[PDB]
Amino acid sequence: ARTEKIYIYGHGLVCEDVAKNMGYKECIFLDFESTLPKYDFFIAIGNNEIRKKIYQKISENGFKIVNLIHKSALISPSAIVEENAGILIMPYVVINAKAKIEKGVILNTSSVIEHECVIGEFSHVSVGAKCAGNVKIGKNCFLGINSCVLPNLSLADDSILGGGATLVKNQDEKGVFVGVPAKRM
Amino acid sequence: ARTEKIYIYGHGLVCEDVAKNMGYKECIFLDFESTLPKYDFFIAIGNNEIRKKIYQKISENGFKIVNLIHKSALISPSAIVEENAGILIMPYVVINAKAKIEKGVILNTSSVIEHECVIGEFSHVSVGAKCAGNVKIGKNCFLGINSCVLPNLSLADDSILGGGATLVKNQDEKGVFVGVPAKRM
Amino acid sequence: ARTEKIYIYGHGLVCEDVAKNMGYKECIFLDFESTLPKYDFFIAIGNNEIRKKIYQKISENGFKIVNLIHKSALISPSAIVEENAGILIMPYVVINAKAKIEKGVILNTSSVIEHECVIGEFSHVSVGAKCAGNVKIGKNCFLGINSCVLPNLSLADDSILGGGATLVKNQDEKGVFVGVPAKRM
Ligand SMILES: O=C(O)c1cc(-c2ccco2)n[nH]1
Ligand SMILES: O=C(O)c1cc(-c2ccco2)n[nH]1
Ligand SMILES: O=C(O)c1cc(-c2ccco2)n[nH]1
Ligand SMILES: O=C(O)c1cc(-c2ccco2)n[nH]1
Ligand SMILES: O=C(O)c1cc(-c2ccco2)n[nH]1
Ligand SMILES: O=C(O)c1cc(-c2ccco2)n[nH]1
Repeated sequence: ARTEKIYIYGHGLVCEDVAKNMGYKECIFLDFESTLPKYDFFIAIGNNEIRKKIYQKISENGFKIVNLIHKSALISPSAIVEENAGILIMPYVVINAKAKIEKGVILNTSSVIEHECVIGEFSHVSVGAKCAGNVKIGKNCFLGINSCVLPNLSLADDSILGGGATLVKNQDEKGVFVGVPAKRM
Repeated sequence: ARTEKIYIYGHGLVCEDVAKNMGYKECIFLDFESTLPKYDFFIAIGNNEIRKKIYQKISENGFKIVNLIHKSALISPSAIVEENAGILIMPYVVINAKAKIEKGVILNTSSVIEHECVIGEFSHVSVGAKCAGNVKIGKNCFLGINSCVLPNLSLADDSILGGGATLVKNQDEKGVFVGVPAKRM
Repeated sequence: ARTEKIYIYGHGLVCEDVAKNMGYKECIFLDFESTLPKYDFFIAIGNNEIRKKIYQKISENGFKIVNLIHKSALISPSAIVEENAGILIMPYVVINAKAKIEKGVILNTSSVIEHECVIGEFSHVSVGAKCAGNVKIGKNCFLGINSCVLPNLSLADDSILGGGATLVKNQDEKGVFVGVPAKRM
């Protein structure tokens, strides 16, 4: 049962707006804490490795690491969002039927996760990024602003998809995949 | 007057979420049916030619083929959405003043149809795709994920616009228009 | 205190839908007016220089030039939207923590303004365009449909970012920056 207050470990303020939107009445920023009263906890760190290590430590200190899910995000009843798993879901995100979102994932504003996708733990899906149906995003991946991945593709663990970039082919090996930069005329 | 149940002919589950969102209480999947009770009917087939042939046959069997329009889609009062025409409108779609959407069209999640557009019958507008003002999309067109068409342009019947692609010029002849694939670095 | 009617100077109809959505009961299109009853006023002109000159003149005739902000736009409590400044905010726009939107700006449908951005006066942010965190958009800029600007960048006054284009580097000089056109295959 969500507490009335939340510990939140730029991004802080943004996670705070999401927490207020959910109906948290007060947010406490942190930057031995096991002696504090056990309010719900959230880790507002954009970086995949720090999010993970802090997640593991806060968990070991006896806190519940909740999910922050903006009220305007739409999640299919048959989708699976791992419960109390530090998952950030921003405004206007849409997650379709039977998709699965794992622990520590960030789904930023307007991203879309089509039917039957799996978004692996601690991945980062940026603003406007889109994953078509049955896409598998490995753990610790980053999908850039306004990027997208075509249907039925897999992106291996620790990969990076650039701003504006469109993934068209399976990748079972780690990699860095770029789009086109705007050009001065 | 919409029935309490709906026949729906991955995509099924997704159309089912849209139907539940509208307030349908039960969805019946189909994959002689004229002897069945006449609930509302919807065709959850992504493919433009099958959607059409099944549409025509179901119509000839005496069913009403309804539109499924998610409650979060925003449609200008002066826009025209052909009534009971098998049109799928997904979450967060925006259709602006005096636009016209014809029979059998799919408007997927977050697509936007600006003022005075015409989206011709059985076309498919994918997730995040955008049509600027006064754009004419012919019948049986496909606009890829995160694509877009600049203002005042026409795309001829049976054309295809790739993922991520930006249409910049009129096309009065059928064609296939591609964007840039992400490149491994 | 907003009046029940509004003067609105394609785009007219669209601004009218936004005004009705806010709860204006009647819109009056204009295309000596100081002798008219002082309803709220809005300038529905897409062009940055005309918007400005008309803004200045209408202001000098004693009208209040209001902001039109669709109810579905989400604005952080710590964001600053200049009050009664002719700012158009369209459906599903998201403006994050501590961002600042200046006078005469257009934020079109689904654009996103991340934390700590500044969007300078009379700029135009098109449908689906996205500005990442701490981005500074100068005055009279235009950001094309589905474009985007990476984090921590500045775009100098009077610049243009094309449809589909992704800005990757600081620009302290005025310029024109293009994306890739779809190519017939
Ligand atoms: O959980 C809800 O409130 C909800 C979810 C949806 C939906 C999710 C995907 C398509 O529609 N529609 N409503
Ligand atoms: O929305 C976000 O978290 C985000 C993603 C990016 C980015 C950097 C390079 C490509 O996209 N910058 N900010
Ligand atoms: O029909 C409605 O409920 C509605 C539609 C809109 C709108 C449509 C386009 C811009 O605003 N705003 N509200
Ligand atoms: O949202 C959809 O229906 C969709 C569109 C696509 C696609 C395939 C190639 C370019 O976009 N894949 N899925
Ligand atoms: O002002 C509101 O009603 C509101 C704003 C937000 C928000 C803004 C950015 C992220 O969440 N969430 N709710
Ligand atoms: O949404 C709008 O106001 C808009 C922007 C554009 C455009 C023209 C070239 C690149 O984007 N066309 N319409």
